[PDB]
Amino acid sequence: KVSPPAGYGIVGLYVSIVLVVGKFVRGFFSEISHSIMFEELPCVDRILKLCQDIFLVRETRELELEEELYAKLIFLYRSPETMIKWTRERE
Amino acid sequence: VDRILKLCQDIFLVRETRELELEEELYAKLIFLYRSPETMIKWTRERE
Amino acid sequence: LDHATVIHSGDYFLFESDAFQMAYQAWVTNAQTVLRQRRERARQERAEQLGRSHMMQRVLSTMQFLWVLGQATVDGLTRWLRAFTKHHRTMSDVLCAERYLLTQELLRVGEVRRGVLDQLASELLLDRRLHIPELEEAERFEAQQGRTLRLLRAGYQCVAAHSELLCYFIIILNHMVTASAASLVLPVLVFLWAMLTIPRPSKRFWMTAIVFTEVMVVTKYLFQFPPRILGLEKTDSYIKYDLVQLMALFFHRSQLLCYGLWDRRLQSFCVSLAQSFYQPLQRFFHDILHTKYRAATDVYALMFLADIVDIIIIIFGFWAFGKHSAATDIASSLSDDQVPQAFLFMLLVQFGTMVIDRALYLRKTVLGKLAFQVVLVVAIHIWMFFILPAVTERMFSQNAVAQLWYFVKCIYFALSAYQIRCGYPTRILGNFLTKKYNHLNLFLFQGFRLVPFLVELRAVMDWVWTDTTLSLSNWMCVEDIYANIF
Amino acid sequence: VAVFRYLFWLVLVVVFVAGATRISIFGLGYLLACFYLLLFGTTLLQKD
Amino acid sequence: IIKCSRETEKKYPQPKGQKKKKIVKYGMGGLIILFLIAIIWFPLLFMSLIRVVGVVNQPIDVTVTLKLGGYEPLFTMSAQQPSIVPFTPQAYEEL
Ligand SMILES: CCCCCCCCCCCCCCCCC[C@@H](O)O[C@H](CO[C@H](O)CCCCCCCCCCCCCCC)COP(=O)(O)OCC[N+](C)(C)C
Repeated sequence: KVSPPAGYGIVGLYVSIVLVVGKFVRGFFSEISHSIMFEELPCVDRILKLCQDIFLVRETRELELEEELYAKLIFLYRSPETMIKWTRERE
Repeated sequence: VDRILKLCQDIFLVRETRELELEEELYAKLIFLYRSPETMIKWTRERE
Repeated sequence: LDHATVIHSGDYFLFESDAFQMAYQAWVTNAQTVLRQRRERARQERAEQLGRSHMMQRVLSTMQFLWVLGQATVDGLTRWLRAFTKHHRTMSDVLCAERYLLTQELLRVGEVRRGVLDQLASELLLDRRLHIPELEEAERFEAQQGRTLRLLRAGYQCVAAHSELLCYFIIILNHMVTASAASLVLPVLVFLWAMLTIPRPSKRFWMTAIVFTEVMVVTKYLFQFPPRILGLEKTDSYIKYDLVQLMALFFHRSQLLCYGLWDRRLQSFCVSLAQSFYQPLQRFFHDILHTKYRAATDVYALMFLADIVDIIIIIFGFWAFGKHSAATDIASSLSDDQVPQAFLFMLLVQFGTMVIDRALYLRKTVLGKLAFQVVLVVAIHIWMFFILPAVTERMFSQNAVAQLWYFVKCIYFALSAYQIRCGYPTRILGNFLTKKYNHLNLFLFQGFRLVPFLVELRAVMDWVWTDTTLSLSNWMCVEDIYANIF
Repeated sequence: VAVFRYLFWLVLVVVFVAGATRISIFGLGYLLACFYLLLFGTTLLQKD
Repeated sequence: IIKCSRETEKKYPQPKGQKKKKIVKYGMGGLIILFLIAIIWFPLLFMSLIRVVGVVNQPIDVTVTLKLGGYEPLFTMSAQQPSIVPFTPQAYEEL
């Protein structure tokens, strides 16, 4: 009997598909527990206002305010203690 | 990380015992423990 | 009502709280330092209770090192055995104390039980009282000596401790190696009757099984001495170990005994009530069997690991079906397809088995337990245990690997039933076998932890089946938290 | 002391195996007698 | 994202004590399990049941030539449709 000349090295197919499965599954969580220091803010509200403020000065195109506000936001990032200092919700 | 173990199995414990506020309470505590490295190290300093 | 209000509402100041080791060092350091440590230890405790020449020296030391290491290994194994000895001792020592009271009865023939008890509030594990000289010199001496006698004693108490395991071993082996009609039918029924009630699983049943054994052996005797061939009893070795099974069972009765255990309308309504007290009462016995509160320790993890091992056993049994019982290259598997439906059915069944076992673990409802036992028994009996299984050329020649799988499932099922006896899944704590945390334990668990696909299956099942406020993110992060923590 | 009691078990078992080692009617009689004593063995020793 | 969560909780705060709702776990778990199990056995089921299928090819022509030396085919015969008799089961049994 003859069959059309699919079904070659199927174990390959198996191994690569399952390792692709591994890639996605580890992708969902690989080090996401590391990405646990950014989701605790009670209100990122002031961060919003300042970031749109840097955008504002962007169109109004003032010189030092730009890098000034970028450095402030960067410092806000540096300290978690600072991410939480005033972000504690209004009493 | 011993105390972290005991508290995490404690959240599991309250899970089977299925009490209401203790669950989210202990999840929030563990989350706060994560937030501060200063706090990861406050009492985790080994027993003298 | 703040479901996530607490996640960001946390305060901080309130938040803050108010043996082989010689083998290790010798593999690391010069073992000469290790023996110097061992004897200087000997020195310290004994105080407590009160370079060609160098080349031959290292070689002689090496010979001594080998002797010392062997001695250390036996001591460590002995320590493990000793651990078993303490649990058995609980019984041994309580029995010795009561025996001494009996000794007093022999010396003083009188009758007061409570008075002799008084020399020894009515229920205590510990009973500190007067102490009789012979007992103390006896254990002190026994403790003082040992080179291999420790092993002998350990054998004595372990065998006493096991009590019923060997009967299981013999029953499974005899039928698996030789399976006549009775030899194969009897085990399933004996397991089911046995795995029922903890105080006394079989009121009179053990005797029924043993009596069957004597009559069948007698039958064999006359058999050596036609229609007889029709019966599923065949010429073979005169006997292998049935006498040993019978002696072991007799010892079982002796131990139970030594410990102490047992072993107008008027007439029409009376007859109906009697019938109710036989069969409906038996149904009530099943109900009390299924009633709440019997207490035994719970170890889910041993079941889960045993199950995965069972899958390992099954998967191992794949190439043997082919013309290659040696786990050869995959190409043969590609080019053989020697009736592969059985592999898929078995694997599907075992995965379903794992799913249901976890489901029972989380919800602890009896129907799952019964489903487990019934499905396993029917599967084993229908799938195997007659001429059709010998469809593969596995009559008895290599017909042990499937049997190997058979006993492993059998032990698992029995321990599963024991777990049913304990129940109590709600109360949990880490597996003490895992909680011994040994570097070997650590390696085994991590290897379990490196296999593909584990994370999603465990996370998804627990997530659906855990019944509290929980997001997928928080719980899955918790498994990650467990990974770093361990 | 082990010889005394443990040998009692030993003698009963060995006589049984001696009866069963060779094929004979005499042996079957010994094995059946062994079971008969065996069931009351604890009682027989207990009794006078 | 974090503001979105805050906004939702402000206007959609789950009542305390619900703990969870069963149906949504049914849904999410079912979808996850079906997707993963299906992918796990997709090659397995495909090779088990579906897996190239043998198609019988039967010679539609047979040609035989008897030739001596290099002179000329002394004989040459070709049979194609009616002289190619497929085996009947009875003939197979006889063989
Ligand atoms: C054959 C093909 C089959 C499909 C194959 C593809 C499968 C794709 C799977 C896509 C999954 C999408 C999941 C969407 C989940 C929405 C959950 C939402 O409804 O709940 C909210 C929670 O979800 C959050 O809003 C989403 C948080 C995401 C945080 C992590 C971000 C991850 C990094 C960026 C995404 C990267 C994705 C990479 C992979 C694509 C709040 O819940 P709550 O109000 O209490 O309950 C109210 C009742 N509900 C749930 C019915 C509405």
